[PDB]
Amino acid sequence: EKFSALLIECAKRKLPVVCFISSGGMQTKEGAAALFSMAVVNDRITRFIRDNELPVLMFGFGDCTGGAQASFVTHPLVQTYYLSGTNMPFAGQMVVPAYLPSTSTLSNYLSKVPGAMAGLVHNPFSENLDNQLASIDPLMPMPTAKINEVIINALSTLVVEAPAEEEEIVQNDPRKLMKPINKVLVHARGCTAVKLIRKAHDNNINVVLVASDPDMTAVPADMLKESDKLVCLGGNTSDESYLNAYSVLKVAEYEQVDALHPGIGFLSESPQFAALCVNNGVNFVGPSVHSMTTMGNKSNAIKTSQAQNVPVVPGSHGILTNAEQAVNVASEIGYPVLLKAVQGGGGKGIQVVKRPEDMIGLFQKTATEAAAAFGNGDLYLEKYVTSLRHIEVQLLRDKFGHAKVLGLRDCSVQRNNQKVVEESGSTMLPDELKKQVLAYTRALGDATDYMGAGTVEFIYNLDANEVYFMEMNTRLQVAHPVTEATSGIDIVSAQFDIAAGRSIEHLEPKEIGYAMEVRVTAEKAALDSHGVLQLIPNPGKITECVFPDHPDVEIISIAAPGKEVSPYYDSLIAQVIMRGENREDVIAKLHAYLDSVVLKGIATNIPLLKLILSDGTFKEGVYDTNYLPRFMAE
Amino acid sequence: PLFLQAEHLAKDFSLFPKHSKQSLSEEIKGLLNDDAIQANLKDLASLDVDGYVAKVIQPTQDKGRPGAKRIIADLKGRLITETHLGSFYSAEVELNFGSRTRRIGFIAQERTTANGAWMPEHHYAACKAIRHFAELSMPIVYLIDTPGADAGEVANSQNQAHSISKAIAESANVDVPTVGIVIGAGYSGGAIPLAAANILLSLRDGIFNTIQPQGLQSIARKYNLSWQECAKSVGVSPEELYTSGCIDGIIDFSPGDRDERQHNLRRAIISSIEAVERAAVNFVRESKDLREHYDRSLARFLNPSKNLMALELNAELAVATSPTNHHNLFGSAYRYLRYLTLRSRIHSISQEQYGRLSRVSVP
Amino acid sequence: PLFLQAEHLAKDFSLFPKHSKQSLSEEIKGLLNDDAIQANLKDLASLDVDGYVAKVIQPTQDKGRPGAKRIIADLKGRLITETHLGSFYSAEVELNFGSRTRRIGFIAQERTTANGAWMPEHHYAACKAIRHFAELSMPIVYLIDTPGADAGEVANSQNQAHSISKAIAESANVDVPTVGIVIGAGYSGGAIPLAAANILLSLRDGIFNTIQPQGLQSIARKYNLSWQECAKSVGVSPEELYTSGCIDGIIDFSPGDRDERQHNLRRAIISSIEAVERAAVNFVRESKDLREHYDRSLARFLNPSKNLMALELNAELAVATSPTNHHNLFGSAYRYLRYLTLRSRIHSISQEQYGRLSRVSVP
Ligand SMILES: Nc1ncnc2c1ncn2[C@@H]1O[C@H](COP(=O)(O)OP(=O)(O)O)[C@@H](O)[C@H]1O
Ligand SMILES: [Mg+2]
Repeated sequence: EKFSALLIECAKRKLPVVCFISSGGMQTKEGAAALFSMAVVNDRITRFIRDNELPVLMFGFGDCTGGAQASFVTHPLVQTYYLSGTNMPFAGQMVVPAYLPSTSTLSNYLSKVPGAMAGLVHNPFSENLDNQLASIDPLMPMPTAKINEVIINALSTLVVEAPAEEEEIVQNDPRKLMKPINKVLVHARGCTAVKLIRKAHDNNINVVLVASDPDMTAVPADMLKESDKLVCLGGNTSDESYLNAYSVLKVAEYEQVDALHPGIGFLSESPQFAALCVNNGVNFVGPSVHSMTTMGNKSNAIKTSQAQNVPVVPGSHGILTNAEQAVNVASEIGYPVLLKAVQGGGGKGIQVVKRPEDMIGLFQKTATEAAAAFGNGDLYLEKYVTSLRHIEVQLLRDKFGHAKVLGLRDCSVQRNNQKVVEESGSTMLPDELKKQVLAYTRALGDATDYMGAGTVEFIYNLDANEVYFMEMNTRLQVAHPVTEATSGIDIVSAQFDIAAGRSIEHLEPKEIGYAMEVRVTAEKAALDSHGVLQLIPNPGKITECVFPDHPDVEIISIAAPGKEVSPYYDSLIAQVIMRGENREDVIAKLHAYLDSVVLKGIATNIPLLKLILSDGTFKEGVYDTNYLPRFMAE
Repeated sequence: PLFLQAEHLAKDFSLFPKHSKQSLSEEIKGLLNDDAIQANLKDLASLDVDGYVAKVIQPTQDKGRPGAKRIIADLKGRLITETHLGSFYSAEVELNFGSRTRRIGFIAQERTTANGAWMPEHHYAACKAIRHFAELSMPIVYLIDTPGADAGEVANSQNQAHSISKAIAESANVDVPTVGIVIGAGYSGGAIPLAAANILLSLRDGIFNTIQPQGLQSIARKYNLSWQECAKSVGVSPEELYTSGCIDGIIDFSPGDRDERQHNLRRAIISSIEAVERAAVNFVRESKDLREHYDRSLARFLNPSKNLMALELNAELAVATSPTNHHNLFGSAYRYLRYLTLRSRIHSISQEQYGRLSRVSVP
Repeated sequence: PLFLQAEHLAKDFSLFPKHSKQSLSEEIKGLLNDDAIQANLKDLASLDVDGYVAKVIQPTQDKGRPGAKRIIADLKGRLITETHLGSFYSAEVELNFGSRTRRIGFIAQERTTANGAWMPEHHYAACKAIRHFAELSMPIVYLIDTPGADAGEVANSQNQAHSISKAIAESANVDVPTVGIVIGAGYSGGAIPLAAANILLSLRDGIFNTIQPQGLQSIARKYNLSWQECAKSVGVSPEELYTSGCIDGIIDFSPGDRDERQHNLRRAIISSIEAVERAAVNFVRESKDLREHYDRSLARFLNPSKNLMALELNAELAVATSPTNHHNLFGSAYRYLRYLTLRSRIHSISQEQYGRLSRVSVP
């Protein structure tokens, strides 16, 4: 890939190519896939001389063996050279069954053998080499040309075309593509698509919407105007529709869109999908690909946090190798502990391990969970904190470097890691630790050169009274309209300004009252095998659905009379975000509003939501992340 | 500028392998389905190293296994020419495509001479044969079967590397549909001029790998394994090669079968050549730059400029050796497609992308 | 457009034959020169009709004359395959051109059966061979030797009229160099699909006429002549056919020759085919409208409409039934140049160009 990239820079700028090649052969520890490098690089050198004419030199040095020797180095259009004393056989000592004479392997004896090289050159490092080789055999063929003589003769016989003014090594940079947006592709479905389609109207941008067959007649498609576009992706499930990145890019190219909003879920947080758009010159609304890989790779997110004096959640800090490694790091932290997948997220593959006796079997087990779920068995260890708050802090940042941190949220009422009752503040978090997580968000935002909207996640240990960085969301977070209310700053509009190339210096983050979000989901109550109450999805047609108009609540929704909730997608049917002066008032208004809200046809999670808002411990604000499954058993 | 475009497209198509249009594995009629491949992955996972060696490695080593000529004869077409030259076997057979008969070129590694181990003159014969089929517009089926090309003293004295570098150069730049089919073992630089095809297939019990599994013994000594452990760790079964994206499917045929499965080899060839030709026509429908590349290559045949004309004389390459034997516009499409598939078979990442290992609890 | 210009330039070529750019026979080695032919024109003028008939017509009445297969075999090329039924021969011989060896298709009227008289199934077999050589990028050499194609009751019941016109259509529009060579007698509808060439030659003792000399007997009865007198008056000699522009060259070769005149045959085929190829390369540099014709021809292959495709299916003609077996740009030069060649040796004049005969003292 580096050889193809270089021959491309040489074809663009009209450079002669010089190569110094030494190899033990093709890397066998890369699999059978490594062999194709012989034909890839050889084809790019065949095409480079046959389309661009510029001479390729191949100075074989050291040991020059295996597939590097057997392809591009000795290719019939290149000027093949060897340094004195170069070992040049088809394969090296690792593969060769028995001794090969220096007459058939050393470049000296091959110098006069026809078609072996255009010349044997002097080795300019080994001072006495040609006299050391003449003392071994005086009838050995000696080198004649220098590397400087071959290069000056190669350069001077060419036509000296007038050189253009120098450019840098041109790479994927969204900041160049960031131009004013009047038509945007929205890569989303559901409540996230309704949110982004609403923001597109509010910023005066036309939507190009893409959708699956159930979602062609969804509420985000109905919200579109005659000037907005809807395009069929086909199929029912995510695999047949939204996860086809080439179909979505081909729509971005066809409609000639000014930018692409990568949404939330699907391919939103993938640096591969960000790179795919920016390769083809399509502006990606969010951070740089560099910022996404630095804070998306879990080991490197911890190492960047360590460099910025931000405490991390204590663990292995890199990735674990084996079960013996997992036992030793777990013992140093103190049991119980966590095993997590690197390519995880959404609570998937997070195993708690209680003992060293358990860890030997539970490492092998959770490595199989990660390998089954993602195709990578890589575990990394973290300290299991039992009493915590999931605190998360919203960052905005432009290309100029203004790290406008909007405020925090507490998302501790959660069921199977999925957030349920989310808040604008934390009732157990000291103002000093709040100030520490605000400072750490700025340090990370500036030191990764982050752009767009992002959310850094913190564990706020209730037992220790400490805040620890866990990971980062390198995209838009579903909890965002809670912080839109309380910061006084619109997160998607600021992101659309940033992705238009504008500055966010002018913004003033506030702390306007309090806010809370309940995620309204289409789920029915049902008992488990021991008799503890669970919620599980209820698909079907909605017959009646009324959300009364109220000034201090925001409703993002896909539920309406005559619409169906699809079994191929999530039960999230609305986000109901209450605002108010104080926390008791926000809880009481949200409790009263949930009773004024009506849903029929489907079942909904609302019988549970009403009871959490009428709990005394929740009204006092005294809980942790494991509150909800305990409370559902009460 | 097609040279810049093919690295762009192949980088795009390697960012998400599954939903890419480089997936032609649905087209070929006579392959095993993805369910049988998943079931064979479960068996190879649950088996040990000896059970893996018995399933995968031992049938490709079998001396009773039908040779390249016997497999080509049991396509049941009409042979027009043959060239047996040691472990090289080129041929030319008319196959029925249903609408009419068609000349299909062959270049095969014959296991019944030197075990399929190629010498310098066999690579020079493969160079010549690849131009010869291009000059006559004949699609080529490559048949891969080798312990690797010879690393011996006679080979390197005859400049072995320099014959293979030309053979890969002709194969990469040939103006006809190329299909690879592994009929035994595809080891090292002897396997890659033939496996450099548009669509690389394998028979049900074939193998494709970086070197022969006994050559991993040096790396096994260095890290204290056996060479059999290193061979399973590398993952050399047709199922694992299809999972990694090295090959485009597993043909439901093994050289000794005599049931319904012997008919799958000609059917897989017919539907592969038809699939590459439909795909190449679709590329000429949508690429206006493929015209510009062809016109720039045509202008060199009209006016051969002295510096590249002298290079073509000394290099002896597959060029327009006549206006009649000059390639078509679709010829340049087979080069283009062949690069996109070869370049999406290779894969690399970055230092920022790679997940760092734990320094903690390491003596 | 090409079609409008193709008639115009060939119409301009018919105004002045002598200093035209169509003369390629000056560059071909193995022909009789102008000086040798002038001496024989004096001899043919000074001979009576009986001496003319013995020089020109009687050597093709030789029943022991070396056949069309045997003339191809004395090239001493490499035989790849031969197709033979009745008086139809076709072959595929890899001949050394000096620079390298090259496959050249041969299609031949063989005189050892029926004197060379082709039935409808031979014209359909010639069509099959003409399709194959177009698809497989092979130059054709036609050999003409026949009393004419069979015009009997079974021929017209089998629809000889459509079989002949299909063969003339496919030969006129074939996308490879065609070189006709009159090795004995060529007459009417049986000889004209094979005389539809980029260069048409003869041997030293051949004949080429509208119909056989003896078939002029019906016309001889009108004017009270012998059939022999009619053939001498219209001039069926290779020398008078060269002078009237019907043939490009008379090869200094008769089928029985055993000296260096047997070498002239091979040299004449090689330097005919290289001259036709050089002429196609020059015309591609000269013509922008040939480029536009290649685009329009290839664009209807990219988007085959039901009306266009349905007529092509009914006709079964030589067409691009594959992208790999689609013609190149020089194929479109061989169809264009073949038209110019055949069109410049027809002439016609207007009523004002014709001068009136005297009616004075003719009651
Ligand atoms: N030991 C732990 N301490 C804190 N949280 C934990 C622990 N183990 C699992 N979790 C859950 O995972 C959260 C950390 O983020 P996570 O849920 O992995 O994010 P996502 O799945 O959305 O990427 C914690 O807030 C908690 O809900
Ligand atoms: Mg989380």
